[PDB]
Amino acid sequence: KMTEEECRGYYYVYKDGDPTQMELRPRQWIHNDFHFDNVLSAMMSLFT
Amino acid sequence: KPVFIDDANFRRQVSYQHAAVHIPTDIYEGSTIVLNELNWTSALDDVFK
Amino acid sequence: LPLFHIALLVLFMVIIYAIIGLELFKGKMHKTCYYIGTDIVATVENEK
Amino acid sequence: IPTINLRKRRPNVQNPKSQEPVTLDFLDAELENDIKVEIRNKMIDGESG
Ligand SMILES: *[C@@H]1O[C@H](CO)[C@@H](O[C@@H]2O[C@H](CO)[C@@H](O[C@@H]3O[C@H](CO)[C@@H](O)[C@H](O)[C@@H]3O)[C@H](O)[C@H]2NC(C)=O)[C@H](O)[C@H]1NC(C)=O
Repeated sequence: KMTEEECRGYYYVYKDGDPTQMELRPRQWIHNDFHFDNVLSAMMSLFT
Repeated sequence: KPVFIDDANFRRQVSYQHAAVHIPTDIYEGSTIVLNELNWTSALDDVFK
Repeated sequence: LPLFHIALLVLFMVIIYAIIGLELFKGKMHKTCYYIGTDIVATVENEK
Repeated sequence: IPTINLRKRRPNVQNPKSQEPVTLDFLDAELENDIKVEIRNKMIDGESG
């Protein structure tokens, strides 16, 4: 789901790559913990 | 919230006032593509009846 | 050439702790959590 | 012959159950003859008798 308007709902995860064994998980538009989104933010990433 | 009489010829509780809707699970409902079916398809409940 | 006395000291320091470590922890790490009556290893979501 | 491996079913994931149609054949619902494969073919091609 390539954007935020799509990434709503539930999706199935699959455990150890086995297609017969699945669990529903809600899907959310996650944002990275280190990002380049304002300059202060960019600097923290560079420091890491 | 429908009222669900119990029935024979269906061995389950059922409502004769409207039609249910099944959305599959990985499909989100509320998507414009899905929201627009539940709009136009809502005229079937009169022909169903 | 100057570094030779160091690299001979690093080798005799790995050989002590390879021997000591072996004696202390040999054969210990062969009992992971498993689901009852199954061969699936039971871990939490981001745990190895 | 059904073979399921108990050593590889983790207990709480719920695999698919079934979707196949129940296609039993006339020569498998009853003991087969040669004088019934004549009857069976003769009423697949829409004849009376
Ligand atoms: C799909 O959903 C739309 C939105 O609910 C439905 O359109 C609505 O249809 C009803 C009846 O056709 C409209 O009611 C009418 O309202 C006008 C005043 O706007 C009034 O003069 C009429 O006498 C009647 O009360 C309703 O307004 C209309 N909504 C909009 C925004 O136009 C549509 O019917 C649904 N489609 C199907 C197939 O059910």
